[PDB]
Amino acid sequence: FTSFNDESGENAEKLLQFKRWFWSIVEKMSMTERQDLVYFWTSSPPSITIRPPDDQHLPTANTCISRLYVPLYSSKQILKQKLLLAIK
Repeated sequence: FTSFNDESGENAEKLLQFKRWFWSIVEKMSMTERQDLVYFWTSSPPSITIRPPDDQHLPTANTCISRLYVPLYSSKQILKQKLLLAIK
């Protein structure tokens, strides 16, 4: 039920690819990682804004509205790394 807001400036094939990468990573998360993710995103134990690409910046959240911000990373590996690093 999560909606995406495209604020990335990037092309549709890149956006679609990134969306696939993201859900793939979330699918493979452990129960502890998923709990850490939901807490990070929502502050409880709907949407994602995809920002322009920046491989040195971590994902952040506006928890008041349950909005995760994630830069459109250049690889699946970088996405996984920075998402796991952000939520822990």
